[PDB]
Amino acid sequence: LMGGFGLKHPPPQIMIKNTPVPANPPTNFSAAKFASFITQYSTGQVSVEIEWELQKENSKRWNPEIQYTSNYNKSVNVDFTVDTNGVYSEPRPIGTRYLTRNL
Amino acid sequence: ADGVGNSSGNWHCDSQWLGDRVITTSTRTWALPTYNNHLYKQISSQSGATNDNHYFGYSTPWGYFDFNRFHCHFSPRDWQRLINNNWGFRPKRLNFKLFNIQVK
Ligand SMILES: Nc1ncnc2c1ncn2[C@H]1C[C@H](O)[C@@H](COP(=O)(O)O)O1
Repeated sequence: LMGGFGLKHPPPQIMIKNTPVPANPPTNFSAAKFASFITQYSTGQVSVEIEWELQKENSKRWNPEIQYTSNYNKSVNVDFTVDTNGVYSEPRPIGTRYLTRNL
Repeated sequence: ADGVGNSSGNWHCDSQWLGDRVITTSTRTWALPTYNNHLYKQISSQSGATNDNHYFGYSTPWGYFDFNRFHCHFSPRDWQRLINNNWGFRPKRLNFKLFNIQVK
């Protein structure tokens, strides 16, 4: 009901964590659990490649259909673009429904 | 080789997009009168016209077909597809037909 594709077997969950690295243990055995860990984090790269199937417009409609277009008028910032401070921004939500079909 | 009671062609107006190329067809109905009583006549600018507007020529009984305008071959929607999705287009080959002639 928010939108999209209901799936019984959706793309799986990818889980990740940093393996614990203990700090120096005591020199006499104690069965208590370690609260002492080396503070660390990890970084890396992630790629996602999805293959989307398309359904083409077959319409016989004579007159021009609405399309999603960028405003021609000048502006301080360009839409869907970084600003002077490097911050990416999306000015408006874009739905997918423009082309028209008959019932 | 048909005769009076057999149509010599069919009506094809459609456009089809192959995605490398587009093939646009236009079928129309026309009427040809009899121009200037079957006569070749010379025509020339009337004296008193400005120097720049003088001309001399010939008018013929013949008519002619010209599709040279774009919208002949493209509907406004087919035109929208082209100009929106494409950096360039050029014509490759054309095919022309006259059929279902009637003389009244
Ligand atoms: N989002 C979504 N996910 C899964 N199943 C759905 C969904 N929406 C509707 N349905 C069900 C009920 C439809 O009549 C049928 C169409 O399946 P068809 O493939 O068109 O034959 O599938």
